[PDB]
Amino acid sequence: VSPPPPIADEPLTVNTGIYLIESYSLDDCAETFKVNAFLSLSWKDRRLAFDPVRSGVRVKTYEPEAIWIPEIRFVNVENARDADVVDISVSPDGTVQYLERFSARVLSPLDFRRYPFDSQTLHIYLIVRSVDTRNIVLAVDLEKVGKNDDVFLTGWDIESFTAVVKPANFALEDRLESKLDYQLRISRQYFSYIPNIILPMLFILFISWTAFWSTSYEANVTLVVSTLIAHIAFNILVETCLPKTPYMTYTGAIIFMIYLFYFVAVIEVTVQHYLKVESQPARAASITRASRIAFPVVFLLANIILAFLFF
Amino acid sequence: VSPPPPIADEPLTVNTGIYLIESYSLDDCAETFKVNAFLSLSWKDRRLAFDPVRSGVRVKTYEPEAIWIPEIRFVNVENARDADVVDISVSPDGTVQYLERFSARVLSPLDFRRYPFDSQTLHIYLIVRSVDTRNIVLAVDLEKVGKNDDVFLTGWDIESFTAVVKPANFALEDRLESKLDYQLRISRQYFSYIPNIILPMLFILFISWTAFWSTSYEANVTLVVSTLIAHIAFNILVETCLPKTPYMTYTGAIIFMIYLFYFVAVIEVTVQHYLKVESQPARAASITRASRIAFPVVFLLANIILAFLFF
Amino acid sequence: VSPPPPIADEPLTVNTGIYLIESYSLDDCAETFKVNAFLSLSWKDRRLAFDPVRSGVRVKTYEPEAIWIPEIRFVNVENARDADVVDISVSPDGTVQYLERFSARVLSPLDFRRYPFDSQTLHIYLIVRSVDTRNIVLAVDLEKVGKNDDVFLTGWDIESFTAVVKPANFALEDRLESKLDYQLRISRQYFSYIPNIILPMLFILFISWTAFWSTSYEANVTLVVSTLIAHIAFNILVETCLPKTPYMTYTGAIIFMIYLFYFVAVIEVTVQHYLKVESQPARAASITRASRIAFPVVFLLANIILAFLFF
Amino acid sequence: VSPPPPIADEPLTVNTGIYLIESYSLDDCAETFKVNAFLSLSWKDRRLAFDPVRSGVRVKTYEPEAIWIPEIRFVNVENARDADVVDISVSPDGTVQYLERFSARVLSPLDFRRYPFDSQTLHIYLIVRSVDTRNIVLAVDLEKVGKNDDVFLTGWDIESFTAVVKPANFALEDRLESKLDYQLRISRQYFSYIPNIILPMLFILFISWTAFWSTSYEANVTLVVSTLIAHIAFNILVETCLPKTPYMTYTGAIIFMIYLFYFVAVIEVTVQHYLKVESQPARAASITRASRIAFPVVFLLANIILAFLFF
Amino acid sequence: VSPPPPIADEPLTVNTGIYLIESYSLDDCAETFKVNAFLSLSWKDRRLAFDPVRSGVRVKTYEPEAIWIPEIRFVNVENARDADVVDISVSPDGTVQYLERFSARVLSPLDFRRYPFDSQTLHIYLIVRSVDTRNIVLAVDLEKVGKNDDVFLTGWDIESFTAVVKPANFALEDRLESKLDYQLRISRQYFSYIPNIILPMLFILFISWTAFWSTSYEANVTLVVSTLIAHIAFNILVETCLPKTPYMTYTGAIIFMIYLFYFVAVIEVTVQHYLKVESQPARAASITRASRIAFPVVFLLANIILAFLFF
Ligand SMILES: [Cl-]
Ligand SMILES: [Cl-]
Ligand SMILES: [Cl-]
Ligand SMILES: [Cl-]
Ligand SMILES: [Cl-]
Ligand code: NA
Repeated sequence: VSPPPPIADEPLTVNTGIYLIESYSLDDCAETFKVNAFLSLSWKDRRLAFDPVRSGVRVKTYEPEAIWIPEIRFVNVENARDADVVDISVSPDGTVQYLERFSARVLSPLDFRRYPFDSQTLHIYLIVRSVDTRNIVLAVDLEKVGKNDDVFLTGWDIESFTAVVKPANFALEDRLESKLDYQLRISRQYFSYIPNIILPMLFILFISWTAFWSTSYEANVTLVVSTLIAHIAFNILVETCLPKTPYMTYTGAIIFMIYLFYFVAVIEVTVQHYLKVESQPARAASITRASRIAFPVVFLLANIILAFLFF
Repeated sequence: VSPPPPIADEPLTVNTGIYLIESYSLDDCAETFKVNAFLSLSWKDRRLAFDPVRSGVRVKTYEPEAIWIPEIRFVNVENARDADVVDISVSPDGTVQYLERFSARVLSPLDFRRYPFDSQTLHIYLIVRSVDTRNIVLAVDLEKVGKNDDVFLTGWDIESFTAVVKPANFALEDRLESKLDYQLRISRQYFSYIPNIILPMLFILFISWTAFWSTSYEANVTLVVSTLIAHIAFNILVETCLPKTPYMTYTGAIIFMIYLFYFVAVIEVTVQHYLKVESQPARAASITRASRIAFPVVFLLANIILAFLFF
Repeated sequence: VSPPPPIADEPLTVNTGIYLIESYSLDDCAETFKVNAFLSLSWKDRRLAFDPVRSGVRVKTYEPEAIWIPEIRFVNVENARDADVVDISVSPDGTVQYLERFSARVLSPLDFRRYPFDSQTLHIYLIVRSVDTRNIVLAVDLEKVGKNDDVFLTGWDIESFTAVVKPANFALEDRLESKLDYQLRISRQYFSYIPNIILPMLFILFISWTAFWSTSYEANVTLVVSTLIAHIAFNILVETCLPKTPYMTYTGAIIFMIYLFYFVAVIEVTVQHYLKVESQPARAASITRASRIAFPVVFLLANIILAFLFF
Repeated sequence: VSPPPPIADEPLTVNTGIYLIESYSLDDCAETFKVNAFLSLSWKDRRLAFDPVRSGVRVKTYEPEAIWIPEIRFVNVENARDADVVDISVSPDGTVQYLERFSARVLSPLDFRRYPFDSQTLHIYLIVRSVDTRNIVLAVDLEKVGKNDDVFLTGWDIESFTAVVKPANFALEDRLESKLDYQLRISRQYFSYIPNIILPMLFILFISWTAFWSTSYEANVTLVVSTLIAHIAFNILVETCLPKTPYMTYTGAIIFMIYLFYFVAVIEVTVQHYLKVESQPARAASITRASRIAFPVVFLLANIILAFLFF
Repeated sequence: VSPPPPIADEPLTVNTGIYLIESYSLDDCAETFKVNAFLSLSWKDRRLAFDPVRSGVRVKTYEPEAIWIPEIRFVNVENARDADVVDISVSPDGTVQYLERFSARVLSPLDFRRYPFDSQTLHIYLIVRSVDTRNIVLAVDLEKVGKNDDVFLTGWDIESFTAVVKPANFALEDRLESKLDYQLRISRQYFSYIPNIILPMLFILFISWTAFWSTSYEANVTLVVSTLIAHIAFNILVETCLPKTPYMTYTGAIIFMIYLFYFVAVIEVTVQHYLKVESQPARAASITRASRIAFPVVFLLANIILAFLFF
């Protein structure tokens, strides 16, 4: 077979629709997610038109190999989609209604800047290449774009699944390609990060500050150094859940800044001891007493500045 | 081929049955499990009827492509099932008995709220989309729903495998869909959590409380800080076995609450030392003496409140 | 192509044989192992019989699609076997000799109770479902059950590969089913556990006991608490190599019991200090002196009791 | 079918082109990356020629099986490429234009010497082996070599995608082989290594140096030994992201050198204590005072020497 | 199809050749490696003989299904080989030249005894089973055995790729089997183990020995216990890269022996303190002074003995 010929000189319009059945495996490091959906296609092929009466039937059913089917492909899939044709219907005027069901691993970049309070726009790009006989163009049938209410993405809130109606028409290797952008809007469920990372990380930091109510160098060194090690453990744990970004993430910035606090705390603890040994506890006591206020204050201020820069 | 035509204007009833042979790989993080089972289908196709007394055979055997087979699909599978047709039998009155063996990776959400004392209802959804000639409707043949006695799910107790007999009939993209809910009821074997997580976690906590029978700041700091680090290790280990939830889990709450105990123990240890240095050991001794009782008591009470809120 | 019909009222006997070529990937957590073997099948089909003198051959060779082949399946495989037909031979009296080669991931439960001094019986279950014309029954041709001398299972000693000759005949969904049990007997190579887990674990424990020859609370706290943390590391490491069992494993019991020793050691260390501060070193010295003997003795006794309960 | 026979005694020229659609999964340990691209092929087959006037068509379209297609393979792919034929176009003079969409996992060695400030040249090798009738030779059609502007490789900057126009023609197992080198030039986004590994590693080192302003052996031992352990954690973490190389990597050298600093710091801390106990604090104070300068200075000098040797 | 019949009573000789294109993924724990190569086969089938003149061509080209091809299989592959036929050539006398290209995951045992200074002989076993008509025998065509110059195996040096020319002919399940042994000789690049495991491990050990120049029990306990924990971390890290062996590995022995040194060091540190408290520093000083020499000496001697037993 070959493509439906033009009546007048017009491009062939392939109407499309994606209906999400399942969404799973949003992998932050790989920047991929897996989808399981219906793909619907619709186009006019006049060669397939018929008389309702001489057949006695309102619609005709075909097998894929029997008719011409436009070669619709996904741009951003890892390995080309697993596809099962569900139904092919032809109406009297030769309007074809194709329905497949597929599953794919979609590669879509994520913006980690506000992690874990980030929102993402995942994209599924539909595409078609024009042939020599005629030019093919994609369109969105809004009636056939949706998601079943059971669709869930573990650790995320699904906001919407919509399509940008106007295709992106452009030339690639001397042929026209018509590209569609289906968008899945999601936002991260930051809840668990509070009792699992943020709060534990703040507790160990506050514990380090008890060194400001102690004159025991040996105890202070144990406090500050031990808590610093627990901070390293959380830092390492966090970096395991994320890809390496060429920018600072919100959490990443908080985590980095905290190292500076531990470093300055070690200096204070060192200075206090040095002064104590040099028989000048009064200077030492001033620095420690200032530290009790300066540390929580500078910490609270730096965090406000950061939240501001990031949100 | 095409679907069996109606006598009167009835929808076509496809009787279904799932018989579990193997169940494995319950993955808590992915919220999936793998199943290996028989899928049986039964429907009436009059065009296939024949005579027993004369045809020489009480039953006729067909190959999949020889007859019409309803396109039954699973809703919540990750990749569309691996399927091997075992047998196709036709009775004289045109009743078809289809039997396949399949294996699938099923996506079903889990409720972690009571982890590790949780129970789950795993779902396997059967579905069929109606065609233009006729409407297809699913039904459960209870005689063909079961599981072999040997079915085990590592780390879980299998309660039952049953089907909700009433299909969910609804319209999707202007066609009828008929959906069935097969349910696998399981409950977690919490045993191992006791010697592996809970008890070790309580031991390290109780060890931190020995600081209440010591006046040595340097020793107390080592006790409380060291045990806190071991607590972090268990917290980290626990979060590895679970997905991130938008709610607190039972274990998660116990784990979080314990951080508060360590934090307050550091304050007490700090207060006691401060008073000792300020030449007021009698105040310090009162606080420590109260702590010996207040800590186990408030801990035991807080745990009762939590068990109540969660169970 | 239907099954061979009976002479008299007999079921069809399918003779089977499994010959292990390769054995690999015994996964303790998944409770699976992978096999690569020959599967031989043999049955009588009269329709295929011929005269040696007329045909000019004493053996006829067929392609799978040309003749009837019984549908033999494995019960406990994860995904239905990867199969390659090697040869099909027919003798003049119509005896068929089928030979395939396959590889499968077999799910077989393991008894962890005596880990790492455990032995296991892995099972490979062959099965056949009876058809409407005749009943199919499995049998073992002992001549065709074996394993090549080179078969190895990393971290295990291969004892035997045998079959239970008497099939388990039972009814499933109103049809006869004939099941065979091929058994692969293996025993764990416990060697590496001695220098890698057991001995290091005992060393750190004995190191904790040096606290019984010290009056330094600050040092004792460091000794006992540090070694307890290293014990936690080994406990965590061990639980990574094993699935969660609803029973105590040998190693698991030793590991759990050791926590009690650390706990009691912390109490002793605490009691000794308390007495020392209260100006009663003589009482403290008695308790420490008893501890030097009580600890190794109670440890050695408890281990004898455990080894007895488990072996 | 067989290859187009030669007019004169010429080898057959297959023009090639690779156009990157997606690039992902650069795995440093496996030394592999995944690509998703267009592969275009073009060659002269006279047997396919036709008259443009007599035909009325400007172009003829064929299915893969209908004509001879050169067997183009990739040298350095892990598993044989997933390939979907998009279009086959033949012009009046018999010039075929083949276009497929493929995805492959490419094995290409990486030079870790300057990690994480390294740049890499990834290679994709196209190959064709000559047939008995004629010799096949590859060529690059520069018009059909490129990458879509959206191409990204997580944690890397994509510099260029070009082909070495000139094929490597050589003999292998007595037939000619024509090989093409497509090159993807990338450079690592070293940014994240600064707040995640380098700076934390320097902080803990500087913390160890506070021991040079302390006369407390017990405190100094805690400082130096604790920070050394955190250094080990970073070393271990780094080696997880890299394969084992028969050469030192930049980071690897910095990491190794730092161990020497910790070792020498322990010696200094030991020497200082020894002298203090022997009632010679003046000697001890000289060594400590020199250490305060010698350590940062020797560290800064050694790093300059290293950066020089590596860059 | 059936095999070519014998002229006299000879067995059919299938000439073989393996030419390595790529080698990757040497997995020490699984004891597997992945290969990507050419498999060439040659035999003669007189039934395929043709007259160049009557046929037009000097050489004939067939598709696999058109002629008889010997069923060559690999013994030690995990999943039965991914294979694509490149060319089938028949010359006038009926000499067939088969060429495929394949990729496989090969299971070959490794000898870890000298790890990481070990060398290995990896095996690829080709096999063929005889049929009833005639006996098939394998042979090596040395002209078709090799590896491309670019073949690399990450973390290993490739020594040679050769075949044992003499097949192993034997009987299995009443038929003849002809087996060939292709050998890939490799040796481990031990370099990285020196700065990453060995040296760091020695540094921490030497750090523990500084306790022999200190009279501070509290400091000595911190030194020895802390370094022992870092030793455990390296031990654990090492055991991750290796399967569990029923024998001691070189590294494994060094690692185990070091535990004894830590243990004895703790005893010395304990003895020294005990004597100090009992008002006998002179005895304590003798033991410490001997320790300073005995420890490095016994360590250096024990390592020579080990190096001797293993090399
Ligand atoms: Cl696609
Ligand atoms: Cl499905
Ligand atoms: Cl099977
Ligand atoms: Cl390829
Ligand atoms: Cl094979
Ligand atoms: Na300490």
